[PDB]
Amino acid sequence: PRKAGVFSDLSNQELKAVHSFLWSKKELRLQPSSTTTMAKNTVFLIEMLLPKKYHVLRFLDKGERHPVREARAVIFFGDQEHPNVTEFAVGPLPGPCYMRALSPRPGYQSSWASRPISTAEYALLYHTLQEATKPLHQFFLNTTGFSFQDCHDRCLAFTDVAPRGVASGQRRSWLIIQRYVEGYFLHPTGLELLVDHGSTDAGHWAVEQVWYNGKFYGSPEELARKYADGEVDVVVLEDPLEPPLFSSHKPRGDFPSPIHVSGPRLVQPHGPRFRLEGNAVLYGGWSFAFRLRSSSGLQVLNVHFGGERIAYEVSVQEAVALYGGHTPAGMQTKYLDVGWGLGSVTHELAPGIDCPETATFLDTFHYYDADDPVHYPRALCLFEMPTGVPLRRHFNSNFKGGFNFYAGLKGQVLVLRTTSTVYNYDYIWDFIFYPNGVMEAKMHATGYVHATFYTPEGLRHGTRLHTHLIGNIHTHLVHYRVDLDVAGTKNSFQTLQMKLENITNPWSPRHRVVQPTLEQTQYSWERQAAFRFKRKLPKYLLFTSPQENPWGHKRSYRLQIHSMADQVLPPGWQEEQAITWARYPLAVTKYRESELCSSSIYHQNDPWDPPVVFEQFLHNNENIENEDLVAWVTVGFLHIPHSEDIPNTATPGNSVGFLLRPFNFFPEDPSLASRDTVIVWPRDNGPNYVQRWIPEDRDCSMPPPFSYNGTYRPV
Amino acid sequence: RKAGVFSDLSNQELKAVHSFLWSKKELRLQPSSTTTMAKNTVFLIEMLLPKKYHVLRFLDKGERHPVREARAVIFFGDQEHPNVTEFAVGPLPGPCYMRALSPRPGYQSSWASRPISTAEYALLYHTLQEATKPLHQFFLNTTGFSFQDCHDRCLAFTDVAPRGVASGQRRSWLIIQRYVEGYFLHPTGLELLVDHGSTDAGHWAVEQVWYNGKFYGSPEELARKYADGEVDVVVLEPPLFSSHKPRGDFPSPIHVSGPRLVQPHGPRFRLEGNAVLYGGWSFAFRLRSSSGLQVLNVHFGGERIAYEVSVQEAVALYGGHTPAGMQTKYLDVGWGLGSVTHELAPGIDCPETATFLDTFHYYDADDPVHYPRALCLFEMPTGVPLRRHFNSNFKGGFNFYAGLKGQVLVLRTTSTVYNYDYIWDFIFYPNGVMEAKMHATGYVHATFYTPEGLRHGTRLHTHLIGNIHTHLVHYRVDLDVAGTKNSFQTLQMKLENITNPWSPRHRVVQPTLEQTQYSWERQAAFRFKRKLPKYLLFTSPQENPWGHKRSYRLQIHSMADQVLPPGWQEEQAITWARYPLAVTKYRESELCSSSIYHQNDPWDPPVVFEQFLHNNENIENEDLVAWVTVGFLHIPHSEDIPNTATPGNSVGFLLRPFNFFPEDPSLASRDTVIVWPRDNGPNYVQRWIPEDRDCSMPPPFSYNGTYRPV
Ligand SMILES: *[C@@H]1O[C@H](CO)[C@@H](O[C@@H]2O[C@H](CO)[C@@H](O[C@@H]3O[C@H](CO)[C@@H](O)[C@H](O)[C@@H]3O)[C@H](O)[C@H]2NC(C)=O)[C@H](O)[C@H]1NC(C)=O
Ligand SMILES: *[C@@H]1O[C@H](CO)[C@@H](O[C@@H]2O[C@H](CO)[C@@H](O)[C@H](O)[C@H]2NC(C)=O)[C@H](O)[C@H]1NC(C)=O
Ligand SMILES: *[C@@H]1O[C@H](CO)[C@@H](O[C@@H]2O[C@H](CO)[C@@H](O)[C@H](O)[C@H]2NC(C)=O)[C@H](O)[C@H]1NC(C)=O
Ligand SMILES: *[C@@H]1O[C@H](CO)[C@@H](O[C@@H]2O[C@H](CO)[C@@H](O)[C@H](O)[C@H]2NC(C)=O)[C@H](O)[C@H]1NC(C)=O
Ligand SMILES: *[C@@H]1O[C@H](CO)[C@@H](O[C@@H]2O[C@H](CO)[C@@H](O)[C@H](O)[C@H]2NC(C)=O)[C@H](O)[C@H]1NC(C)=O
Ligand SMILES: *[C@@H]1O[C@H](CO)[C@@H](O[C@@H]2O[C@H](CO)[C@@H](O)[C@H](O)[C@H]2NC(C)=O)[C@H](O)[C@H]1NC(C)=O
Ligand SMILES: N=C(N)c1ccc(OCCCCCOc2ccc(C(=N)N)cc2)cc1
Ligand SMILES: N=C(N)c1ccc(OCCCCCOc2ccc(C(=N)N)cc2)cc1
Ligand SMILES: [Ca+2]
Ligand SMILES: [Ca+2]
Ligand SMILES: [Ca+2]
Ligand SMILES: [Ca+2]
Ligand SMILES: [Cu+2]
Ligand SMILES: [Cu+2]
Repeated sequence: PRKAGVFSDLSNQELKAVHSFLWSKKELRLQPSSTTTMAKNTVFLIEMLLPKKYHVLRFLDKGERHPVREARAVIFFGDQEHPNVTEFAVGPLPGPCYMRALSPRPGYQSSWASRPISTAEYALLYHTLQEATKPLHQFFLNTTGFSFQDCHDRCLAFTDVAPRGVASGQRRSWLIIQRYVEGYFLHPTGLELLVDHGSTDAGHWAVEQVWYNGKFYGSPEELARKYADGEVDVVVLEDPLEPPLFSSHKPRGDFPSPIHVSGPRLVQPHGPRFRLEGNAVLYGGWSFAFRLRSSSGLQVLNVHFGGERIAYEVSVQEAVALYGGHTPAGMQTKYLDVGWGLGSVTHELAPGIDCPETATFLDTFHYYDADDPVHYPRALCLFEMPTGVPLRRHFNSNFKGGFNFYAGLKGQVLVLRTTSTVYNYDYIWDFIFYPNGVMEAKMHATGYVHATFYTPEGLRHGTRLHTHLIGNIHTHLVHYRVDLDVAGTKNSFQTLQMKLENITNPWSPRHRVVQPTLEQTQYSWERQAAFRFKRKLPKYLLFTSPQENPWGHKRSYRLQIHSMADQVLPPGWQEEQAITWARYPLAVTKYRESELCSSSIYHQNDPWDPPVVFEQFLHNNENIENEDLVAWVTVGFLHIPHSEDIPNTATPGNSVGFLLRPFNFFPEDPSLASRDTVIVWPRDNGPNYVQRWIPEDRDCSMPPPFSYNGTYRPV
Repeated sequence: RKAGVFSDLSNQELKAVHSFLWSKKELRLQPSSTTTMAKNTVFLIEMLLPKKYHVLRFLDKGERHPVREARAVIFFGDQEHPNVTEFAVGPLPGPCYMRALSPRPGYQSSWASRPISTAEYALLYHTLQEATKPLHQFFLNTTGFSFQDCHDRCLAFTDVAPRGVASGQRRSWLIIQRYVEGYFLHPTGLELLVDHGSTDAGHWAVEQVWYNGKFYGSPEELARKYADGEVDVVVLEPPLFSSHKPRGDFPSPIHVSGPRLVQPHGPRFRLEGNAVLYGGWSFAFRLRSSSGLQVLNVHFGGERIAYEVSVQEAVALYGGHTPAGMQTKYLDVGWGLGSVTHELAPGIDCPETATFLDTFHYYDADDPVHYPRALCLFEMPTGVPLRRHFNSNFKGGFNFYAGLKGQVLVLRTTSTVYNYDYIWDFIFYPNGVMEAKMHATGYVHATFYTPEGLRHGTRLHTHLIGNIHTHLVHYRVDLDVAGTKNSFQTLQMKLENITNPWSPRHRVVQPTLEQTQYSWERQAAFRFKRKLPKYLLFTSPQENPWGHKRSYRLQIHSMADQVLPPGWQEEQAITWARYPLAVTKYRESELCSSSIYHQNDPWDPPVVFEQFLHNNENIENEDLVAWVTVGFLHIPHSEDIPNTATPGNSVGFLLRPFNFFPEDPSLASRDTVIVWPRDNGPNYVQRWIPEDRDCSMPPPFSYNGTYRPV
């Protein structure tokens, strides 16, 4: 269990140790992230940097030494003539002595433009807007009752969309202006503004274009003028500030059948049945470690069942929302969430709501756009829950008014969960473990939709959800890395299909038997195992070991994809270079340390020329027979918003993911070791014998009272 | 309750229909249990739904309760030309009449088409026992079991269907097995073809014999060749591999019970008879002995969504190396899918807190039979909030957290015809989303291992091949979105490529929303070849407050494909499986896509789904019916031993509100919690129901396992 520490995130202490070491190098001229100038040197991100798999596996499987522990440190070098972003690996931990180059990209010049936005930058943007929009002040008051200057409880706000321009190196953002009320995401005013904020001197920043209610205007002054001269068809918004605001979660309406009491709840009188210690988990047959990468999010590592490895890594790689729109902001929006620290917006899970009251809730620390490491309460939870459906059951009838036996095993699952709330949407990320060796990855979508100001032309790109509101059409796409090591590193990939044959009926020569047969297809090269959305995806996608089970069949795990995704952008066109993985519901690559990730934090702001292009992993078309393979999986769905998305998108029917299922891996059902199985047997002239291996439970316990903090701060 | 119009027959009603028929002396009725085929007997009695026209006038326009009737299926075997005839028996209470249903002029295979029965099995077993006497020593030597003086070491058989090569035949292949715990997985290597068509069991014959990859013609021939050394024979306390009993050890053993649901404040749904209320939901349900579970007159927010959602048929289509294997196309409505609803075990099949419901079936029985805990109805936490949001202030704090705990209402039954157990769910979420689901578990259909079998399945044990097969299920989904008259429409994303309106030298290539209308049935019949649109909408002409048509969306969760070749022989029985989705104009002559007869005459069945589409009717502003196929290929694997498990082995569909309600319909729920910050104090936790931490105990576990007349 101490071995799982190799996969563990950095502690508050280690984050501080790395930050202090960076600050001790006076030549870096490092300033705090909150300093409100772009022309500064700052440490933007610090997170644990996984050691090489070769070394980890020798540590884990061969008794060799613990690999050196390091942190990734991303430094924004704004305080120089040619600003750039450079990454380092800082180590060792404990006792940092060195910073070495990490992911160097020599000859690329747009790193500064590619960098994530930051709190300091937002503050300066708000300053830029307050000055630049002064001509529109009276316009603001007349059309909205809110303002940017001299506001207190009636402030305008903005939401920036990305990417930021039409080509690599640009940092020109469209901004959707909204009223800052409860659920402000759903309150666009009809104004959108394009700001060039590329220069490290914010005094050079300019609103270069203005869109209001269907027309472009060139500058704030021009719109002000034309409005003053009565030449603008404006939409005067009603006052927002008894009934709840449409964008509030507050209850309204009544069901015809009143519900006055709390619903059923999980109790756990015996406590957890899994063993969670640090980042190590044991649960029946299962053994795995986890981590929460601040940049990209949740990972489960070194996953075993039955004491045998199944997967070295399963991890979220990227999550995107690709929009169409009638407004410039809407037609600009391709959100890539790793560009926003998908793994560090893991905000507090509410006990009894976000996870069961019986869950184990876990804190973490993140250092992402911060002056010090920040404590995130209840960032993750781990819990066992009844699925409501038995894992297996059978009624063995005697067909004479009775039975020979009933047998059943109550359905339970272990769930590891976190969330990501960057801004409007809340994604819920689950890794789920079933007692029979099946594991499942799942994303659910909830929170607020990305929405723009209603005009009639908007109906070609979305749905009217309220008086002044359009929910823009978009597609959610998530990419997963699935480094399966089925019973070991060396695997192959094959598929199975049903194929009909047409033979002479062997017992009636005058007749035919047209019937299913089992067809196996082997795959030798990466390109053969790169399935595009147009291609027919076989029903059995198997990752196999050369080892056979006792019945002569190769030991395999099957990948089963649950998705409504499709090709969204045209392959090869401009920003689509950022998301070439989204060409493939499944693609298989040969493992490589230079190919651990399909995305990065830089992809959002330079989608034209990003540091990783997944398609390039397929270029060399490597042999994949008896090799360390990585499966990569795209899942997602088209979301055409509808009125039921107000105030929030709901989770029912809004999840996607995949299952990993053993297929001839174990000699028989691996859940047979469960002692929860019950078999009822008849007895002549008596009550039935209920055979158990664990006593019947009716015990009771109570969860702690509900609490919720809502703050996240350094400790 | 008006939902009584949809209710199944009570014990009293079943007895009343049976008594009435038995009082007609000219019918010459005898009990199902009488062990001759040359008898007249009432095979099945269940409630026969009135016409939708009359039901809606009763429900919606305050008119008379429709006439209540029973469907009665009579096997007329005691006549020169045996047949099956169905009757409408009514009225109820106090039956007077008996009216013949659905004639088929020119169809001659009625008797052959009829389901197998207990009495037919007793006669088959007698035939096998007699016909296999020459193989007695062969049986003992090769298996240690036999049919004679066998006691604890008896052979058994599993029949496959369909039963022959053409309409009118009744020639069944029988898989010989050792009768032990989980006998389904113990084939001996012997299969037997028996012609049992004549009403005189005296005429029944073993016409062919298959053993370990060779045909032998008769039991006598196999016996002689065995004696003469001319047969390649396979000669066949930890638990048996076919047993559920625990063995093996987890690396981290678990010794205590897992978490459980408690419901100290009682159910939050209201059940009165067959009528259910739950938050916004109102619906009725029935358990049709022939075809299985239905939900009817489904309402949310006082508005109708669907008149009927029902299981229509469930099939398992096999390939194989053995003749039984290559013969098997099971169609479970042919086995009374809805009357093998055996006892739900509290805590396992449904939560300990569930409401368990009994029912009565009259299917191949002498009297109506009580089935304890045949269905269950329960609310359970889903473990994922229906909605949640963390509204950050981006300065180390928050403006609010809002969340609604996930709960769902589940209505469940099962069907275990024999080896497999299907679990049938209809699931209702608080936001107006309903879901249908089937899960497969129980024992696989399996045959004797030879090397040749590996082309049609997987070796799962020493002597066992798990045959490859596809599961396909058909649902009838009579959506009545806000009313009877609807249209069908699909939406897709289509890209446009325009001049970037703020940078003219550049392009915007972006999503647009494309809407497709459908005017004729055939346009809305989607084959598995065709690309299925992402939005499948059934729409009312009514608009929501924002100008969009009020609709429900159908979202299918399936791995199905075309299995049999269209137009080829038995595929005639399952033409519906050509279509993941097809839409028809409502017709009283097309209430069902299958029947109890399809299994035993798949070549010339009484209902051919394809014919529903032949008139290619207008579906603009009509009473529409969606028909949905879901399923999956199952290539068996060793983890299916002793049973297939439910994780990942489920299919179904969702029905989702799409611009039907002005905003999220779950906003009426008082379970929502909002946490607000407070200046210089603790947070305000706003609730509309008090926090609850009460615990209580459920009923102690019990299980009966018998199903008898009352
Ligand atoms: C991104 O910015 C960093 C930091 O500004 C660059 O690294 C720095 O490169 C300079 C040379 O350009 C190094 O500074 C010093 O140069 C003098 C030359 O007179 C030399 O005598 C000193 O020994 C020293 O090297 C500096 O060491 C180095 N800083 C770090 C932290 O590595 C980096 O090259 C820029 N990247 C790109 C792609 O332009
Ligand atoms: C399976 O193969 C058989 C044999 O080739 C096909 O049967 C022939 O079908 C044609 C009509 O298309 C007839 O003219 C022949 O008389 C048939 N021959 C025999 C020997 O029966 C049959 O159609 C094939 N079926 C499928 C579904 O592929
Ligand atoms: C959220 O958690 C923080 C950390 O525990 C709380 O801060 C503490 O507040 C208590 C008052 O009950 C003081 O006794 C401590 O001195 C505080 N500790 C620190 C480190 O600041 C804070 O009260 C909680 N906030 C809410 C809204 O519940
Ligand atoms: C199936 O058998 C039934 C019962 O023998 C036949 O029904 C009888 O038909 C005769 C002559 O048409 C009538 O006089 C009787 O009233 C019928 N008896 C009953 C109980 O309805 C029927 O003709 C046969 N069906 C077919 C299609 O041949
Ligand atoms: C979108 O449309 C534009 C304009 O038709 C296409 O751009 C043209 O592409 C051809 C071939 O590459 C060039 O020779 C022309 O110079 C381009 N014209 C302009 C005005 O840019 C573009 O290829 C289209 N993109 C997609 C993905 O369909
Ligand atoms: C299953 O249920 C039946 C019906 O309730 C039980 O039969 C009853 O058993 C009690 C206890 O001896 C008798 O006094 C009653 O006369 C029985 N009632 C009927 C209608 O038979 C039966 O015992 C139960 N079986 C099992 C195995 O639990
Ligand atoms: N779905 C999307 N991609 C997305 C949608 C809208 C949006 O527009 C508002 C601007 C974001 C305002 C808040 O931005 C951050 C950034 C990083 C962290 C962090 N990692 N700590 C926390 C908050 C941004 C992203
Ligand atoms: N999957 C399949 N289709 C199936 C698989 C195997 C099988 O093999 C042995 C025969 C079954 C013996 C029991 O048959 C019945 C019939 C009807 C009822 C009823 N509805 N009451 C109850 C039991 C039968 C069906
Ligand atoms: Ca490669
Ligand atoms: Ca691998
Ligand atoms: Ca028609
Ligand atoms: Ca309808
Ligand atoms: Cu969405
Ligand atoms: Cu199956």
